[PDB]
Amino acid sequence: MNALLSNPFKERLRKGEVQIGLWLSSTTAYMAEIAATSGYDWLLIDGEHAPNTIQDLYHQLQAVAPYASQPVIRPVEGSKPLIKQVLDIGAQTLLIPMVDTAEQARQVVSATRYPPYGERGVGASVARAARWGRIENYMAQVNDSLCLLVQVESKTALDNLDEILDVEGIDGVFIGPADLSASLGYPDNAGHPEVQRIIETSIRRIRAAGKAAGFLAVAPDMAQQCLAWGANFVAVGVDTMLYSDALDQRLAMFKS
Amino acid sequence: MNALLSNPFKERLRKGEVQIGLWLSSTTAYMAEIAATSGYDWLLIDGEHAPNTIQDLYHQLQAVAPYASQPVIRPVEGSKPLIKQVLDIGAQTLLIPMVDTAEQARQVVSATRYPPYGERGVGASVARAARWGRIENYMAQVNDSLCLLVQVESKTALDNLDEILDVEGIDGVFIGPADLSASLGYPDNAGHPEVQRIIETSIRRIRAAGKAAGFLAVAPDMAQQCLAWGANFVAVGVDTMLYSDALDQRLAMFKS
Amino acid sequence: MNALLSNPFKERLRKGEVQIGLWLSSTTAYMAEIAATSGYDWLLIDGEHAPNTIQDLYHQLQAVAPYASQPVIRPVEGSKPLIKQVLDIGAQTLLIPMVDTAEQARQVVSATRYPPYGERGVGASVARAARWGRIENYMAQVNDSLCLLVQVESKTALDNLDEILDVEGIDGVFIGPADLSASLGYPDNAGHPEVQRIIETSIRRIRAAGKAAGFLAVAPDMAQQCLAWGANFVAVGVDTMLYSDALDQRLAMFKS
Amino acid sequence: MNALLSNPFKERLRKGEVQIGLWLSSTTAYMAEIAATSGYDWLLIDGEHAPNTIQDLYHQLQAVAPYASQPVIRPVEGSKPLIKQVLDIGAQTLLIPMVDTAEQARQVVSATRYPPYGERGVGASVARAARWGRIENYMAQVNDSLCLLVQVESKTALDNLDEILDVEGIDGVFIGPADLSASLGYPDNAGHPEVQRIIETSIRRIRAAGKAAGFLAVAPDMAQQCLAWGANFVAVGVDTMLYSDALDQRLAMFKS
Amino acid sequence: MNALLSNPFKERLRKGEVQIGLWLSSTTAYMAEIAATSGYDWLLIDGEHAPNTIQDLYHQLQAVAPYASQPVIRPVEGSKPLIKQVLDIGAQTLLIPMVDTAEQARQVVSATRYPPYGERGVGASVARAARWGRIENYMAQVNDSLCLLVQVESKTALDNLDEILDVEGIDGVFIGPADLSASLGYPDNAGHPEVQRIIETSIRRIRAAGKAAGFLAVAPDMAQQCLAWGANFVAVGVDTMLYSDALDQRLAMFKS
Amino acid sequence: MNALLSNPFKERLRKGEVQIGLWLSSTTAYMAEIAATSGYDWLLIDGEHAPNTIQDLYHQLQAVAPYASQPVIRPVEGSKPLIKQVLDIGAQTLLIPMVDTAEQARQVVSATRYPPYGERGVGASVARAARWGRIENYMAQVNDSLCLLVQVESKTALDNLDEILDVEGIDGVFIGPADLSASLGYPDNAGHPEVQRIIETSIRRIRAAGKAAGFLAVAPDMAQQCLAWGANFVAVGVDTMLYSDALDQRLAMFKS
Ligand SMILES: [Mg+2]
Ligand SMILES: [Mg+2]
Ligand SMILES: [Mg+2]
Ligand SMILES: [Mg+2]
Ligand SMILES: [Mg+2]
Ligand SMILES: [Mg+2]
Repeated sequence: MNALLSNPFKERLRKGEVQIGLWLSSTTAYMAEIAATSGYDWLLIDGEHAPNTIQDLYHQLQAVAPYASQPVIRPVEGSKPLIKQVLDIGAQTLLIPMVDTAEQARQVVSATRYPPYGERGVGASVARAARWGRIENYMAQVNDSLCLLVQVESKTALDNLDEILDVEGIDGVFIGPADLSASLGYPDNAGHPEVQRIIETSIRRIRAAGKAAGFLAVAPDMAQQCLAWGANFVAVGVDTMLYSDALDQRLAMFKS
Repeated sequence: MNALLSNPFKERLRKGEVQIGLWLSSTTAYMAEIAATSGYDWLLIDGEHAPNTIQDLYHQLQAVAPYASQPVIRPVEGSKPLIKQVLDIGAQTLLIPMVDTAEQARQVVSATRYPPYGERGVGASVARAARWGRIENYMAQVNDSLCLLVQVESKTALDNLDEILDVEGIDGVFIGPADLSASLGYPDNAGHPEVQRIIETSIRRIRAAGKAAGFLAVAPDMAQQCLAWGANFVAVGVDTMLYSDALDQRLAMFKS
Repeated sequence: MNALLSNPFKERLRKGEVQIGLWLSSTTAYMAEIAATSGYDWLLIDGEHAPNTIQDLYHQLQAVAPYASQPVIRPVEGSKPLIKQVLDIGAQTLLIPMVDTAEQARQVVSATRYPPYGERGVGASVARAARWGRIENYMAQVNDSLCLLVQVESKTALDNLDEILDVEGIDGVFIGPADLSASLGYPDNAGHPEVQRIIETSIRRIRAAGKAAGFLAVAPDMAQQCLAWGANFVAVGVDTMLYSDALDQRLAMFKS
Repeated sequence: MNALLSNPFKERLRKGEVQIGLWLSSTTAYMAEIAATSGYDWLLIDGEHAPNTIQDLYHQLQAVAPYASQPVIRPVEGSKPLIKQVLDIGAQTLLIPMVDTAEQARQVVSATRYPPYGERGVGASVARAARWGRIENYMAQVNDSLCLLVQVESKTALDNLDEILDVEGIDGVFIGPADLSASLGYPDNAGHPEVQRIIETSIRRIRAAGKAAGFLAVAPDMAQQCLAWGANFVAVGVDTMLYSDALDQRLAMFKS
Repeated sequence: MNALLSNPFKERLRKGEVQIGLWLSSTTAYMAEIAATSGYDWLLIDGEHAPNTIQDLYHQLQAVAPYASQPVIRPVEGSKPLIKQVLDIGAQTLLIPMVDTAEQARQVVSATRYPPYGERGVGASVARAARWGRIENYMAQVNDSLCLLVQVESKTALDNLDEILDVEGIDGVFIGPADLSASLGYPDNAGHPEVQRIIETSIRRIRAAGKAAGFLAVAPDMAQQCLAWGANFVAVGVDTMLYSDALDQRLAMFKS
Repeated sequence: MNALLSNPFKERLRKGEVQIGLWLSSTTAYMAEIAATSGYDWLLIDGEHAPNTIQDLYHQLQAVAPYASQPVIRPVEGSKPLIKQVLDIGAQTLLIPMVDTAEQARQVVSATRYPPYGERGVGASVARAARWGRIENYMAQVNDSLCLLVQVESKTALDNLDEILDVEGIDGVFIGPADLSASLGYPDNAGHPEVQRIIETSIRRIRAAGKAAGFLAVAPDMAQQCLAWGANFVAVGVDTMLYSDALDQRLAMFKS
């Protein structure tokens, strides 16, 4: 097998390319493989808001591996040890929740990088990340193939957006509209013109800074709008929601 | 908790009532609970064509238990020991594949009944089926609450349909259109007029014999047609197919 | 299904009713279901002193769901991300260990509330807590249906007991005799007059603040005593201890 | 490690010693370890009436391995492949259900022995049975350390008892009184006034033919009786029953 | 994704290429993936002599899927329902143990084929075999991409070897030295001149019929010999044996 | 069962005996048992750089329990709650990563001791640590049987080595050469020509302060050297590395 790491999601992001994603929220490797057969550009394995253990995450990576869709892992939080776990299992693209400050953003980057630059503990070289040694010179190759995406989803984070965007090692900034809406004084209502204005300017600011801009839009109209605004890693649904809706729609054909 | 067993699916079947179902093919308790929130009348936990162990089946029963949707279990085959396993875990409604003869149908019934009448081994009385003893006089109550559905899905089985329909202990006969189509000399094409004619007469014969008639129709048009013909336990989709289709439909909105 | 949240444990607690409970310590969904058939008022699913993963917790919730006994979840610690995980899986009643200050208690409340009331990140809409959107207006209903119980189980905690009892959003204070005893310099001797004294006074003070008073007593004598002292959410047993004792007692009939 | 096979259960059986046992019915490795700390002489890991997979059986063997209590495995049925599976995982004592004829008993014996004497499939050096080759000359050692117990628990099996007792390789004959009573036309109450005699005579006949005699008696009164009669491998409880009873008993102190 | 079935193992086999393989005996997806990074031509996932459930088999397939090594699945026995399960999860190459007669061999082929060609029940359309409908015209493509290997590993099997080699649908015949040796009256002594002789003649006869000839040799000397004799699907190791030996060899450097 | 705690690893450490170890990196109970049959002195169950959940850790302890090899658990980090979890499951020897200061070392020691001396949460009588109460006076016995090893593997930790060595309750100090080399500015090649001296001096300093000295050396040449220097708990391989190498070596015989 190949001795070079590659991260196709990162490669595409660097080329400015638009990547269409789906949230995977069931924790199950069975459904992750099924979802991978759809051909989304990326799949967000949600270790934050679905009850995934580190083993569930591992199994979902193994499930999607031979398919074209690229996995992105969101851990429970961007702490040193939880980041350590997901990087060692060979998650090359991370989405980190609740990044509110440039200092938090620098600490997240430090957690992903080995000494000199960061604080990542050594051990991937004999784990899935270096494919048990088949990846030669893993410590030398790794930074170029790691892709780091941070969520800006509070009023504090928007206030700090420029500082965060200037942090070395951050590849993209993701806006989660429902948390942001809540924090801005409009809980349960991202549809308010103030919120929409903030979302649009924030996306444009992220792209203007040369970084990738991300979004989750479960309403296709909102997804089209964020794409128009320049978001270029956009998740367009949550698998469990698509599932439940499909189930309801089929059943409705037979019930009065 | 209650000392009486009840099988609402059987109660409704006895009353002639139409019951709308969905196949569950992921093996996962996580998705089974999600599907149960839809409100289908029944959910077919497929131990035949999805890789369910006896524990997967157990977990899916525990998942759906507090919801209104009634579970129906299909084992890998209707052998004595596999039937034994699923009855002891408290699956009160079974769908048995590949029942081709009245003798096979009698043997299936014998597998579900304790001595005098049948060959079921004792032990449920301390298992999930009798809720570890909370169900009093389980051996006396049980037959009235067990619901047995058999699949007629070959040319041999159709030839034997009258004999099968006269077998004591059989509550319903299910027609699987794709196996039947194959066996009738039309593989991959249930849409042939010969096959449709056989399906319609078979449904009408089953109802004319006072038994419930079942069908799986993944095309809603076919489901409506089988309902019109008198099928009264009709599965109208496979959850994994509904899932994949929903995923494809969402993605298509963003890809040219 | 039902679109409304309810919390029977919390309604009873608010009425000042005595609720008799049991610790579940095996991690197993299989034993959780068996225990639920006893009809204890509540079952404490122990994620602190038994090796439960978030998945084990989930499966135990699924197991007890159809039965009348109400689940309570104790996480390994009361941190923001661990509280997030248990809320999202739909645990409506939490027992939080080692709450030592009014500040820690406020932080715990904040971890359970969405903006503006706290720090809880959204995502329960696409998870078990909101039954995948079947619970309508979850964000609006949720605070009413969440029951928070905090453990006062150190010397520091006792010093701050009045300050803790004044924290809005705390429904009950639970005295942990094993940790408290040790904290006081009487490890493994909770029966000491000095400890029994402090337990009694602590219980009366909790109730005097209009909050529920909780306790675990593995000795029935002690359980009746703490009930006489005013404790109204009282766990009276640990299931693994009851198992071991029952097995020993049966064996001893044939070894003597 | 130790290169010798030993079977303390079989050695004590051969000495005619009385061995006191407990059914393990939860399928869980967690409860199997807890139960092993009681020091029963044997623990019956029930793969017939509890929903154990071969993996669950493996994990319960691993759990109990360091304790004094000797494991006995009952598979779902005594087929060649299912006996092959449980022998390969290092189950050295088997309890086989539904052995109704001498021809069946011979076929079970052959399934436990390698060719050319029997039909056990050869591959134990790549499994736990030979501790991955740490047991030297496993194929030489294995017959002497394997203990075969069959269940005679039907009318037909009773009619065939003498003949079954003449089959070489059977170490013990187990009578299940609830199965036999059902088979004799007494569904539940277990051993009725009518079949006590039929049971006693059998126990005495079994011991008379130089074989061990087995029984499960969940009533201590009945267990004393069967021992008085000559039964020397007697299971005296079912762990899930002992659990439920103990939970009920502790709770009744507070609903009193 | 790709809508076409292919079987690289089968294409190579048809070309008469030598394919070097490894037994996987741990049941673990974790070790299966590690093994796949070695680049053996094939990996034998052993459901006969290791305690694999259908789920363990599934997870091992998912693990090795992205790597070049091609999986082969051996079920616990070659029965119709066990073959059904492994085909449906998408195992394209099967190794069937203990095929003793031309009749058994025909039955195995029939178990792998849909009507009119055999008895296989439909349902792979909604399973991993057809990648949930992403493989278009599965029913039409499938026979071409299925590779059947049968074990000739008893005296009965040898007597019927020519009849077995004449069965249409068999791609390869595998000689099992452990079972064959025992069947011949030389258990645990496959090295006996009489056995080595019969292995050699058997290999030449297999190849003479235009079928592939298979073998497992845990001794490299024997492996080279069987290759020299004409065997072209040759497993050369059992992964758990290689693990144990490697661990012993490292330890021995510090114990001597 | 035996009511006394013992820690053979700690007893031998105290005697200054040399103990030879192996890293267990696969997370699987199946491989842990196989590895235990080699008779290494100790086996490091790696919960920091392999994706172990607390349940995986539990199952590997259960697997190795009856063998002579002594288990050592490394948790993801040495936080209070994670040390609480692993102590409660009966891990009596801990290896704690990233111990950089004396204050950290004191905080780790306190996390291992009950109040009022430390801050370990009290609940071991409802867990495996006290074998569910079969270990009498566990709280009395526990300090003497717990063995605490800390990792000093960074520039800061090195600067602080004397002070760390002065902390009471630390039984051994482990040096990880790849982490330290990275921290000192040598990413990979592990221990470079430049840091051998820094390593040797540390090993001698550790033993000089009356503590045990630890090392992982995957190169046998380096392992002999560190032993020559005074290291007395030395891991000499990583099981997944030994596996991969052995697989490669066997395969190379046929790609030759
Ligand atoms: Mg968010
Ligand atoms: Mg069918
Ligand atoms: Mg406590
Ligand atoms: Mg029986
Ligand atoms: Mg063989
Ligand atoms: Mg390190």
